[PDB]
Amino acid sequence: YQLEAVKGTSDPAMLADTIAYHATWTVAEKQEILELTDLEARLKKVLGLLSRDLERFELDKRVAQRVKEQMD
Amino acid sequence: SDLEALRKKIEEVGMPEAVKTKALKELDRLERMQQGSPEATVARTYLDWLTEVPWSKADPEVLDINHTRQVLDED
Repeated sequence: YQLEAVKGTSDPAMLADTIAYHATWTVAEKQEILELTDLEARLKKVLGLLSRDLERFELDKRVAQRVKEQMD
Repeated sequence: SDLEALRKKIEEVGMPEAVKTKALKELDRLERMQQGSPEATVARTYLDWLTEVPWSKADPEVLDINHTRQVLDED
């Protein structure tokens, strides 16, 4: 539902700053995103923080599979 | 709170290389999905023990006998 109001919608600053509050991570990094006025760097900062959290949780499920094979 | 402040008081808060290594190894030991292991809880304590340990904050020292005399004369 948040994607329906941003897909096919203009103003990419709207699209960045609306979703940069909704997802929950470090609040100071959200404020630093607010400090970053470059829009393409804002989108790439959201993508890079997403990549950091994604590799964190891929390492989570990898170590979880280690724990699963370890309990087997 | 402490999960974000202790993440960033490792590498900008100046700290020796014998201690920066364990600060980074507890940066890697913690921040693991809010790790709930008992070693991670005592490491949550320990990283707070190991960041406010005072380093890169020396205050100016004197290697002359003459200034050594009069400050203890004032003491």
